[PDB]
Amino acid sequence: SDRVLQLKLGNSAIVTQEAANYCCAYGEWPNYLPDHEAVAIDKPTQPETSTDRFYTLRSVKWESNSTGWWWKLPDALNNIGMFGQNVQYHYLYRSGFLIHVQCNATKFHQGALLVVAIPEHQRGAHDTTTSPGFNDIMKGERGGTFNHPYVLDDGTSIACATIFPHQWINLRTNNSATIVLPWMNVAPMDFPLRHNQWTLAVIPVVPLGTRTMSSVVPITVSIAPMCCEFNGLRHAI
Amino acid sequence: GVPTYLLPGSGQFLTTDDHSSAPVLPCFNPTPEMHIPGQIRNMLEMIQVESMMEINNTDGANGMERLRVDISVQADLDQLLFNIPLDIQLDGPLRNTLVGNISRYYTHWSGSLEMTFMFCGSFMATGKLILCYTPPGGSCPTTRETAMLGTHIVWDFGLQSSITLIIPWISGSHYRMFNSDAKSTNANVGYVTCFMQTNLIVPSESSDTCSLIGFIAAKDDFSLRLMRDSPDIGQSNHLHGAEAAYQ
Amino acid sequence: GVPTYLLPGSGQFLTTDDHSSAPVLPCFNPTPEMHIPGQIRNMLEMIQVESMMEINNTDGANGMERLRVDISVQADLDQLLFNIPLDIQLDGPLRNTLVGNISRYYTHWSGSLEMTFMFCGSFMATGKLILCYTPPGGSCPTTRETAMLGTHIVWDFGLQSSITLIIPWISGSHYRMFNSDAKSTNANVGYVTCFMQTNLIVPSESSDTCSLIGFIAAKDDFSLRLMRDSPDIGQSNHLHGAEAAYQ
Amino acid sequence: GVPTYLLPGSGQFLTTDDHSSAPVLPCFNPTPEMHIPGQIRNMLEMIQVESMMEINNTDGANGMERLRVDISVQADLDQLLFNIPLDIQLDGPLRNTLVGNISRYYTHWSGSLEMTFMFCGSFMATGKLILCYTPPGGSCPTTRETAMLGTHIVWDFGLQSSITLIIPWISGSHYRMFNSDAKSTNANVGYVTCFMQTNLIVPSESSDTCSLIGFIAAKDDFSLRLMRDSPDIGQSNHLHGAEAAYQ
Amino acid sequence: NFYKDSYAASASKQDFSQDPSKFTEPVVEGLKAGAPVLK
Amino acid sequence: NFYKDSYAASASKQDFSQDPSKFTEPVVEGLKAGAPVLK
Amino acid sequence: NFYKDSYAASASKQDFSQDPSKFTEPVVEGLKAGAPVLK
Amino acid sequence: VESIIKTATDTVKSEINAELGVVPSLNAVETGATSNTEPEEAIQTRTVINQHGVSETLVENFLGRAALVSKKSFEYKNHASSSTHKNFFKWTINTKSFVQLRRKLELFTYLRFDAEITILTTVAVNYMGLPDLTLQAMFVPTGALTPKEQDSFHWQSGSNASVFFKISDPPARMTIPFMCINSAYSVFYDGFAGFEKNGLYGINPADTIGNLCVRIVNEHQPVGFTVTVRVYMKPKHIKAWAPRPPRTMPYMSIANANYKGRDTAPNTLNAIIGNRASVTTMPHNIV
Ligand SMILES: CC(=O)N[C@@H]1[C@@H](O)[C@H](O[C@@H]2O[C@H](CO)[C@H](O)[C@H](O[C@]3(C(=O)O)C[C@H](O)[C@@H](NC(C)=O)[C@H]([C@H](O)[C@H](O)CO)O3)[C@H]2O)[C@@H](CO)O[C@H]1O
Repeated sequence: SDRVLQLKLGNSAIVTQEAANYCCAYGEWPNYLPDHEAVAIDKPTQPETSTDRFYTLRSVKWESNSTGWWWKLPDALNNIGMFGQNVQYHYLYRSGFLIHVQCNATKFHQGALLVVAIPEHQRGAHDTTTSPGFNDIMKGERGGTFNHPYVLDDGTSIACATIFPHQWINLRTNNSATIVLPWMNVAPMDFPLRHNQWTLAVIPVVPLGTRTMSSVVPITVSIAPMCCEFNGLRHAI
Repeated sequence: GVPTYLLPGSGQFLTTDDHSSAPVLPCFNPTPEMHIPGQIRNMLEMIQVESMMEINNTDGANGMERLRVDISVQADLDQLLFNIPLDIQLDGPLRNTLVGNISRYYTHWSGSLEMTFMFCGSFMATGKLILCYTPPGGSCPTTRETAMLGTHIVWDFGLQSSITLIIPWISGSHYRMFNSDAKSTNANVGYVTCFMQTNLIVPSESSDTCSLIGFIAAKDDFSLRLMRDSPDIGQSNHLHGAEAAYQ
Repeated sequence: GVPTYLLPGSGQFLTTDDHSSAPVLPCFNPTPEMHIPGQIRNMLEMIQVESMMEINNTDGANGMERLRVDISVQADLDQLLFNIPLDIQLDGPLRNTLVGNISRYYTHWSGSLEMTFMFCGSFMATGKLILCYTPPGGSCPTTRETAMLGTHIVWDFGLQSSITLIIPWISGSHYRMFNSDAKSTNANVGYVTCFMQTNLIVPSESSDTCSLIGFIAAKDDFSLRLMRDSPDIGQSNHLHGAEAAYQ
Repeated sequence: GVPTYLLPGSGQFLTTDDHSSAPVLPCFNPTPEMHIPGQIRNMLEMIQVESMMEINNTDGANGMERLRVDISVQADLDQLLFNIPLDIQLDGPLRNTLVGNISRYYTHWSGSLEMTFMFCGSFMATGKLILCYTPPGGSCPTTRETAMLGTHIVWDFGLQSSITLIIPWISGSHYRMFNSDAKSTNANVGYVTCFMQTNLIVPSESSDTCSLIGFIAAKDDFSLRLMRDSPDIGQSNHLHGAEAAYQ
Repeated sequence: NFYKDSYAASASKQDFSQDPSKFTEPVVEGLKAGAPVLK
Repeated sequence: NFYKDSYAASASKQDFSQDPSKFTEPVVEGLKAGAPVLK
Repeated sequence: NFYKDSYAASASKQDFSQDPSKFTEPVVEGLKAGAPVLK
Repeated sequence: VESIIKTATDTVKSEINAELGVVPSLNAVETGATSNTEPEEAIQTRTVINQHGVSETLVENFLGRAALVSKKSFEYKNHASSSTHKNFFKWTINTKSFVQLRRKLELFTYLRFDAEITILTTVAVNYMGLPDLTLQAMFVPTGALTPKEQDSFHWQSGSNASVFFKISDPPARMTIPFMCINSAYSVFYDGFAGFEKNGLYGINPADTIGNLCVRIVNEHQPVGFTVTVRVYMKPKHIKAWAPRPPRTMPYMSIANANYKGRDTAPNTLNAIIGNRASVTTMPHNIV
């Protein structure tokens, strides 16, 4: 009942038969920008189904020595489908996100992944006073990897990361995690190419292990923008 | 008496404080008020008046030549005529305007701007131009096919001599600000470019080089915040006669 | 005028004082408020969220290995698996948690704590554990027959992956406090121990060593008092770039 | 602003002043009150409890021997047994009592005092004593015929073991005071003397020397004024460990 | 203001009246929106 | 008290309630005036 | 506050509103007490 | 779900439980929700009317403290032959230089507040008395034109706010309003504040209150003095959003979250908590 779920947006749908309810970040739900909070005065474009749909990124392999993975939003999708086109042709964007992380194995496998959506995850660099560079931050669809997941690569800690919207994928329990993210920013809209509102982090707190037949165990991420709005139309960047 | 205690801040002189103070001349009767034309109560009233942009701010252009942009009959199509940097908080064609000068007494701004161009060629001269406003993000467009994708107005020369290009307030944040970095995401407004839509066409006896005068002003959805000393005036010495005021 | 007199305390600057003070920018209009997700109004809201305890804080355990406790199939009965010191005011498995970090900004605390453990072995793995909370007074129990006499929960591994051990507020005084003496009668909370109730049992193809992740949080009957500087952060030199802020 | 002026006294620190002052810990929530037995709200409640007079304050009498007065079977008639100086403001049998100790934190006093004596001989012992209070003016009486002329109570030993001699407030002025001069007209209270009315009579197997324990207390018509430092405690050096509080 | 002369009072920052048209549109005949200004 | 915390207030010298008997006569059975205390 | 700008006022320590559930239970379907969370 | 809480919740007495299908102590951490097991369901409880207050943990109070944000000492003298702060200095305001305040602010993602600024001045002779100097602190907007000399005409402060104060007066004080161009300050910023790619990461200029220019107004004396200016900031009228994991590794720079960790636990990169001999070793065990 709270273990099965179907998500449908646009021409895309996803089902899971081993869910663990699902998370609504801070108890909120995505919505379009109301007139009393608006700033940009040009009429926005709300493409709906062409952008508010699931985009599945390339999978990653969960290995015995993996440290974890991360994908920044909207960066990870800024070059995918019609969402990517609207982002490139407009100075301003706004949207929520429906995140679905997938990972199945066997009744003989064990492992636990923390799936957390971090707002404003400003990364820190290790053992240097030099700030992270553009290429250390903007990885796009490929996403990045954690150097020191123990401190969330920002000098804090993964132990307290549960203060952020999250779920876990504990192999003996479930095979997917779902998190609904509302627009999260101090401004009603933003320039999509230089600021990432959220960072999706998937970290193996309990390593993958088994004594049965060894198989490649992938982790897949599907993300659907929600209530997309774009302002400041011009040429593509 | 009343028991009291002094708080931090006591005795200080804050130039922006607001208190009453001892009248130097008790029982003084100020001159009666008289109606005088042109009273202004909010500086926003002043910046809504359009003033001339110094678009031709180039070496070789002297004085008033800098206040007009000359356009000539072209031999090629879709020609770029000129562009205009838009930070009303930095030096450029927009700095010495009513909106620019007053805005520079502040740090934050928000609102739509309007650029009006008046064609000053002869009556027998005709033409169509396209004025484009490109929101920020990339490099300034250099071709009409690219500029045309932004906010724009196609202008046809005729009896009504002027056209207005509205630069709508399009910003992620409520306000934009000055911080001396023109490429900052909270400062850059984008670009304005002008191309021939068709061409300037004139008969043999009309001048084949005509001028445009560009004006700019704020609309009534404008707002300015955080007053600061203006960078447009300064002194390194006493002005002549200043010391004589003591003699 | 009004006759007055200054009281002791006049002119002092108390960092915790609460008074109004001169506005630097008169007539300034702050940016309109906008709804933003996740507003927090009382720090007690933050400590009610469970976070990971660093139970395996031992030499040889690096990084995240310290955040999980591995249990193996035992050869003997009633085996002790691990224990956890409980002073959320001193360094130990509970210090770097949401409740621990925030509580260390205070000196007094009261309320029930809750420890939740999630079994992360394979589906085919089964087992029963007993988690015990022993109120203070003596030495930490080392046998199940002794630990079992305190507050406890017997946990059966199954579909519901996690169990919660409530550490009820059991104290003579309204609040407990920190004073750097872990054995003080107003500080020591007691102990938490974990033993096999039966045993971890797994088939040949399941890993025979499984991990538990322990979490802790405060319940809504919690209260914190007497704010103080946190011992978890400090500096002996200027941070890099600090002096450059003056250049 | 408000025109004001500072009065003499401004800035001073008077140890007996009464004003509100800045809360060090804003929003601090004190521990809830709990009912506790024995609350005292006025020190006058404490001095109404009778305590032991050190009547036998003589060389040779050590410790508790000083708290009891021994009386023996007499060979002569109308014998004087003992007397008691009455200035509860000077050193003497009355100084280390509840009423004496608290009164010495003050300078002025008024009200009736009560002296109760408990006979502690054996049951088979009998006797009659006369306790006399002599208002001031002359020398302390040394014979019963003289003492008997003042305020007194004749005490018959029996089942009710104790007798009370009331020292009624008899003074010209509303209050009496301390000024270190025991013979001052505003300080001297008079005298209390005790004589055999008949004799202490006991059988062969009862002790022929018995003790009395004298107690004193103030009645509820008592009043104390003008607080001062008590002369009963003092220091000339730092107490042991005082300086260690700084290490 | 505890002083007897009113000019001694603190600032008066409450005059929100405006009339930009005395500067922006001082033309005798009002210009209608959309209509050709010169006719 | 102009401070926000009530504990900052000046002294409270108005509690004239008293009950000396909790110290002077803590006996279970009240002693009647004039009557022999031991009976 | 005797100053004309409201932001100059003393602190506002009276907001006792709370909603821990936005952090402790941000699940779409409320979890019933006693009932198995996963069904 | 939202409600007014003024005291810790009360406890209700509970009885024995033996109900099939009811397992309050079991939970599913995978959902992301924190355990909802109540004490009454875990053990038999008594009734307790809890009067413990919760006001000291109100965000307004937690962050409502004047914390040191700037400390600058310079030489007040005739700087004829100085290479050096010549009787004045400029400070780009930031709340990242002193760790106690920084760590607390960083417990939140976004913060909206007005800032009470207090300025404390101290002097020492480089003995024949301490002069009661007059100082001027001028607020110059972020990136704006700052004075280059003690006697620069820039100090005329025609529009910039300036506060003049004496060392003998109580510390100067004034409130800077919430002046961000957004609805709240970004304590953390996962982005680049420029349209090009070489800009600084994690630094949103919109979150820099501005420059504080401080000078001694008096001309130099025949002898030199060391003057130290300390600035304290107390946020008020606070609204906070999205709490975050507390900083564990020592701070390295005011410009980023770079980390290294201490040389040995506690708070070392591979071990935040100090070590104990084993998971069955009880530290501070009562002997
Ligand atoms: C000797 C032994 O038996 N066991 C040690 C064990 O004591 C040691 O633990 C450290 O011990 C000290 C006490 O000496 C502290 O309790 C350390 O904790 C904290 C503190 O609470 O004060 C935690 C805090 O986060 C730290 N702060 C910072 C800013 O870094 C401080 C800090 O380092 C100290 O105050 C230093 O001055 O410490 C606690 O870890 C462990 C180390 O592995 O080793 C055992 O052998």
